[PDB]
Amino acid sequence: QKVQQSPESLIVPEGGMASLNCTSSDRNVDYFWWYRQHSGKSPKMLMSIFSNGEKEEGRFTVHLNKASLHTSLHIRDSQPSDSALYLCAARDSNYQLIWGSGTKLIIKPDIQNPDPAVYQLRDSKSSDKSVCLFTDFDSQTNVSQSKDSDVYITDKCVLDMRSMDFKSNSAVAWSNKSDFACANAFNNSIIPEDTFFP
Amino acid sequence: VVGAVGVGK
Amino acid sequence: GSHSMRYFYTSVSRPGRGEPRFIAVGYVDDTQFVRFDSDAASQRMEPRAPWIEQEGPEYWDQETRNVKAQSQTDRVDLGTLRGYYNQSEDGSHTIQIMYGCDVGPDGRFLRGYRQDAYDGKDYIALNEDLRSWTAADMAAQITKRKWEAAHAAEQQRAYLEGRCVEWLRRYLENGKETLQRTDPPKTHMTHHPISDHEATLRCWALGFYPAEITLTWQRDGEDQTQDTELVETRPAGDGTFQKWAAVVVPSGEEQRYTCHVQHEGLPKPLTLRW
Amino acid sequence: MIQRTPKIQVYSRHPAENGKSNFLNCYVSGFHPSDIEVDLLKNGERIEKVEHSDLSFSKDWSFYLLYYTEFTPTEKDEYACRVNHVTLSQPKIVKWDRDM
Amino acid sequence: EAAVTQSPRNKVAVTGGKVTLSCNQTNNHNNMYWYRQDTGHGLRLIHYSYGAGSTEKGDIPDGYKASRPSQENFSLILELATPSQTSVYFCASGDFGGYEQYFGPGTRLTVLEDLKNVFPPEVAVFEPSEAEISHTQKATLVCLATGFYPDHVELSWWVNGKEVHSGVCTDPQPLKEQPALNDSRYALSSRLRVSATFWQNPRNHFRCQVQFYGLSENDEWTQDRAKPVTQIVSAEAWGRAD
Repeated sequence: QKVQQSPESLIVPEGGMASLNCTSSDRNVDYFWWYRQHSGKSPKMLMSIFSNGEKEEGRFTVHLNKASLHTSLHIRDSQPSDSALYLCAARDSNYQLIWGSGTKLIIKPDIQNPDPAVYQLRDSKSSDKSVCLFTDFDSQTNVSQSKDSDVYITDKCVLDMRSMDFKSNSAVAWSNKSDFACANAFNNSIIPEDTFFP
Repeated sequence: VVGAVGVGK
Repeated sequence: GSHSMRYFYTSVSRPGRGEPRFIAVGYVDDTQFVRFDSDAASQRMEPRAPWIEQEGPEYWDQETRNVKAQSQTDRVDLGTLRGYYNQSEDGSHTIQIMYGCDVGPDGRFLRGYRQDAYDGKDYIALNEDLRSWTAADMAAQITKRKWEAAHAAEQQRAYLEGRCVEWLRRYLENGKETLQRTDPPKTHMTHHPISDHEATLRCWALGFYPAEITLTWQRDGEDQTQDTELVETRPAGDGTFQKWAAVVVPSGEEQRYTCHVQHEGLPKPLTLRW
Repeated sequence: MIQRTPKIQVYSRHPAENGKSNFLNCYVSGFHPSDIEVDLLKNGERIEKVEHSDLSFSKDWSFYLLYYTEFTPTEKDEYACRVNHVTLSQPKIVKWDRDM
Repeated sequence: EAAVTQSPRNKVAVTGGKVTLSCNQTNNHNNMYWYRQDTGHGLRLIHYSYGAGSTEKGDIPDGYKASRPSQENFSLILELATPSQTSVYFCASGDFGGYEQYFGPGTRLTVLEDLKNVFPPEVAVFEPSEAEISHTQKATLVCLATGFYPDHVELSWWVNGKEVHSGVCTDPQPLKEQPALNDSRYALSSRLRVSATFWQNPRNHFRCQVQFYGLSENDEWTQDRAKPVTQIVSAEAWGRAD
């Protein structure tokens, strides 16, 4: 791998700055690129640079030092719409592109009014069993993986009611055994204290 | 070296 | 001294006789060093100078791939331009491209060029700023607006300001003994009687390099540019150039006319008299 | 399509001395379009092995080419260059004038 | 105006089968490339073309074939499929450096050794808890798709016949039901939150749709189950005042 990107993972708070770096080992490189790939989408060019210096366009700033073959992307005023894989590219001695492994940006949201709780949900007809929903918790709470092999706990993930401008985190647990309750669920993680229970 | 940018004309 | 590198491209359409013929040549200063022909047999970038043969097979593979890429580009441009001008689908037309960079004595970027042509007339041209384009006709503005939206000026400047000057300096050092040398002209004069009343004095310059040379007659100090036969500077086939200059003289006034040879290989300008 | 009539100069690489090997050059310059047929004539007959330079063009987009072959000049033999082009109604012959 | 398309977009194959992936650009670009994205390597060039009729090899060209019949079409032919060719394949177009390489949507190819592990998902919708409505005055719906293999499914929410995108979020990665086993069947979940007043209206219809990409018509089925073809499995739930 001629193009080396660092870091590998980056968890940046909302509103902060994220600095990503990339360095080539091929000295015969005259052009550098930065591509953004949202999850399950196609790569799309963000920035380009071929001259020593800096280049600002919006919140994004790209830097280049052809002596060290170093390119740096600086995303300021981070918004949850920047959480994506960021790929570095470099023009070969030919005119093809050398691609890097990529860097994963994770922009933790800013839950303004947390109100964590756990709820029981029933099947619409009777096709299955019941589930537990952990929602309305802040970004600090980290959902630990399900321990009990009979129950599966989903990963944390964020909602957005755009009409009401309300963001909420969520996680789900379900088991096929009858001796399953929400009070005895999610224990493998670090739930808060105001967590409401029916 | 050759470096003519071809872009469609 | 200021040195130069320039590539020349020629693409002639052969409607019904095959695919467009692509001829490409590269010239460092006045010395050709690379060549490619689409109607050839090697189908490869081939050396034409001794100081470029020292490059590895990787160089001769990347240059072959990249120069072949322009052949495909000009193939489609040939029909694109035909439609722009509404020309016949069975007629032959030529696209010519000149691009290159200029270094100074230091080796730093002095300026760069990029000029395209159609049927021996200017089509589009990168300005000196390497940031804007100049169109000649209204059909070249179609190309300009496309090229302005593709940021072609940036991409072309990235080569002229970067890879171009980098490899020009490399080529200069690979052939110091052949490119940074000057061969002064070998000058002599000849005399051919037109009649028993007149004669032709010719001033010769043989085997000189580079091409830049200035030959001028004088009559007691007065220039004879109006009464003089000047020929185009011509190659000898061995890398050196030739140029001769004639003036018609009276029978007994051959020693009033002087020829002056100016060339950068001569430390002092020569003065030839019969 | 501004078409340009070729300019023809016929000469030798080195000064002509009989019995000594030299090269015969026919330099066709300032012509357009690129398609051109040029032959080297020895006593009015075509010369078989004739090499030619690579196609290039000058600042005004007009092409230039140099055709050459190895030969030994004599006092008797006459050499000339035959150039045929779209701008020429009939082929143009330029005799090799030694000292020209 | 960049338009690079790809077909097929999701495909399951068997070891030894032929998979021909096709790409179409309409941007008058002479250069077209076929990439492949796997974790830890980024994008890796398989084959590429400098113009119509030409086909050149890249950095990982073994096991793959390519064809450029025209300037607009570029194909990647997997003559003898191997399980190591399971990846996301991207096609790109550009113009010899070239401000940007324009990428296509990408094809999810999963090469299996046997089709007998392919199973469509089972989908069920879970109505919001009355406790959540009382406490927060918002209603959340959970949709579970379980027991599907391979992993390329597509979950969407359909409210009153219209697909919705607000208050909707799906797990980024399916989780394994039996992570110890190879060819384990996966599970996926999604959330949909709306106002408590919206849920109490019985005239509103909530449907969770899961698009499963599996066997095609030309694929040959020999088991005694239903042929797990590319199909749609849905589960519905109606609003209730209770």
